[PDB]
Amino acid sequence: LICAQKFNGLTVLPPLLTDEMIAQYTSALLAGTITSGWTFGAGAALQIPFAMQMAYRFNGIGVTQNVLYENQKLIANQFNSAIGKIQDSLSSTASALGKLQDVVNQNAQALNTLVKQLSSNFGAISSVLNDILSRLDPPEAEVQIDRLITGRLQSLQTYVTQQLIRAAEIRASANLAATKMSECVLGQSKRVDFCGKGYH
Amino acid sequence: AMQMAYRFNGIGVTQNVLYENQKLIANQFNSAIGKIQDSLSSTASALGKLQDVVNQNAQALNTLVKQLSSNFGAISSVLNDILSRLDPPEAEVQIDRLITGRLQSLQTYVTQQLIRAAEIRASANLAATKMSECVLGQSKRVDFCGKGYHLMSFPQSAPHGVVFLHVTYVPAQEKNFTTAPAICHDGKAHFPREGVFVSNGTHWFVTQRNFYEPQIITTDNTFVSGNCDVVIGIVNNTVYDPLQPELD
Amino acid sequence: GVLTESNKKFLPFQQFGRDIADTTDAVRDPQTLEILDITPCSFGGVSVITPGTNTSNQVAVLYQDVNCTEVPVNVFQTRAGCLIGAEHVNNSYECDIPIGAGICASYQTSQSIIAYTMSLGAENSVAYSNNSIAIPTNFTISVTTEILPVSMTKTSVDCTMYICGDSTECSNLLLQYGSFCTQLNRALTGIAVEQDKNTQEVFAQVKQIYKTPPIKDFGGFNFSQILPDPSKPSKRSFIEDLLFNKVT
Amino acid sequence: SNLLLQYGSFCTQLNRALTGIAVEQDKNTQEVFAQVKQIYKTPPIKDFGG
Repeated sequence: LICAQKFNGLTVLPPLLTDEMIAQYTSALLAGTITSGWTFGAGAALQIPFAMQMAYRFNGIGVTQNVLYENQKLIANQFNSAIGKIQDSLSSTASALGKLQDVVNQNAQALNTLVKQLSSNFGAISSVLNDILSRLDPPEAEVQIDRLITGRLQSLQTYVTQQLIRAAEIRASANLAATKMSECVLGQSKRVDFCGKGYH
Repeated sequence: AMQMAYRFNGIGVTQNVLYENQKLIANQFNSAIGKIQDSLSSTASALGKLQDVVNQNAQALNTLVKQLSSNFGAISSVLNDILSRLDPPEAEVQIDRLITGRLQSLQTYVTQQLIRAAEIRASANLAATKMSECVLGQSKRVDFCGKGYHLMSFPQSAPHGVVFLHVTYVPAQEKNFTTAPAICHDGKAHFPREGVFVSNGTHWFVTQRNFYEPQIITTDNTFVSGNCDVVIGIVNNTVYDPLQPELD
Repeated sequence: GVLTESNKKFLPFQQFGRDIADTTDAVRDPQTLEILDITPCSFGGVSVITPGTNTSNQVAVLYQDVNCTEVPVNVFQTRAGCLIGAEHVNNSYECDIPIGAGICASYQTSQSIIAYTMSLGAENSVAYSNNSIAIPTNFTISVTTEILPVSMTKTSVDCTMYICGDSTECSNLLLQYGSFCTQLNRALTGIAVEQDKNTQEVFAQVKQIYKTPPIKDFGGFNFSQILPDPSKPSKRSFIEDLLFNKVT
Repeated sequence: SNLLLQYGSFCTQLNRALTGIAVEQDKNTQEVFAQVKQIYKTPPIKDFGG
């Protein structure tokens, strides 16, 4: 499939940032968040205990600090259980990655259609340039070769336009993801239903 | 000055911090404006987003013009040649080849312009949002109007674009302390009203969270929340009371 | 192609073989009756990494996907192809020129072109502790800068003057496609009015036109760099003039 | 190839568009994840309040 497409000029460049580097970026973000609150997205990380950070955050939704310190074990248990449920929801046949999967499926279908377009006559006597070239004289073979050229160029135009539109959509979604990363992770938000469902 | 004090009180830092540090803040502001003027008046451009627009438009137009000299299959790319060099019933096919080619060119250019215009529309909506939220008011969305806590913003024009100068607040030099959640005084546990407890090593103080300015722990900086046997990390200390000295 | 030894079990009536994309990837030898595979040799594009002609005139070639054995003639096989003309070091700096798959290249010590593995940043651990807090003591005002494009150049095309010229038979032929020019002109006019609305809604957010006082007593802050100067023929401030001369 | 040279600037346009898309994808990843200049490690002690 991959090389089957590769054998017709189609290439696939590798990303500049390998997956280990992205994993290190997320690890850095998560460690900074759990060790320094939100003070590392606005300067230098200022360490602070975690219970006191969670109390700074409880105080941010109009609930006094004295409800965390007196209910710390319960909140710890609820958070651990919620993480466990997240695991049990992802570690099963519950396939909820539709956004990341439709992208791969759409790109694979686009490439499959583009490479399958190479097997149509478009009016010419064949679909292989070598055949027409080897069983027809040039001054006559020009018309067949030109029909094939126009067909293939039209199909390539269509592919490029579809890719442009998909790239615009992905750019919009990536701007949204960057905004969520910058406003939900590196600081507590107060926009309703932007960083969850409930008081963030 | 009072507007700047409002905008500080907006990001947590009290007013006295500005009112007692006005000359230093003014000097830092002027120095930053000078740094901006210097950073712009140099071979370092940084105006790539306003130059790529012009470059892409010029390139699209130049490609559309240059494609007026391609045969597309005809015997020449000059309609007058096709006309004077042939009779109509045979020049029909050549002129039709040229017409199909030029239709294709115009259509491709128009589609790419539509897509570029959608992108510029998205960018202009983002810029309108930033002008409405950062300029006309202080913002609290993190890293939306700069890098740090946002103080204000000044807009400037630019050919086919806009340029925002975001004035933001950044804490600079920190110091370590040994904090604590509460303070058990007489069975009661005194949680801090609007700050955090710290200690230089011997005594305890209550301060704010963004600018170290320590005070004495009265019954106005703290509030009690019951007995002191449930908080995890409480420490013994004496919470001063300002009434008893004067009344007695 | 590359005729290698097969591994597929043809039934004794079949001649060709095909992939999931309908092209021959196997053949039966018409003399010895043996099955062979076919792999093409169309192998990747070529990139050239250059540190700029202003700095130096040596370059490093990168073959995007080859096993470094099929190149014609300091070869280094990376994950993004084959790099010819650059030494691989074991250090790690910021990325100056991107190669792909976490590989970058820079002009550096005489001097040459090096191809390291990029680094993410200065690693530092935080001194987290269950009773240790870091409070700031002094601050810093910072004036950043953010550029945003708002609108591109408005354009318009007259088809029958671009497609055809001063020829009437060409227009009589273009009549066979009646609505294409009208579609195109409608699209371009929509784009133009969209750009005008973009500028209008980005900038025109004030009802009145306010005026700065003649006496500038702002508590120390100096806005004389961003406020307009009446001396200039136009009413652009110093920074706006510094911007309108850097974009061609 | 000689017959295709009669359509002068279509292939260059397509190559330009596709390389633009590629560099835009790299820009997307860089703008989403790379929002910290440092790399914070977590201490080997795990006393995160519970």
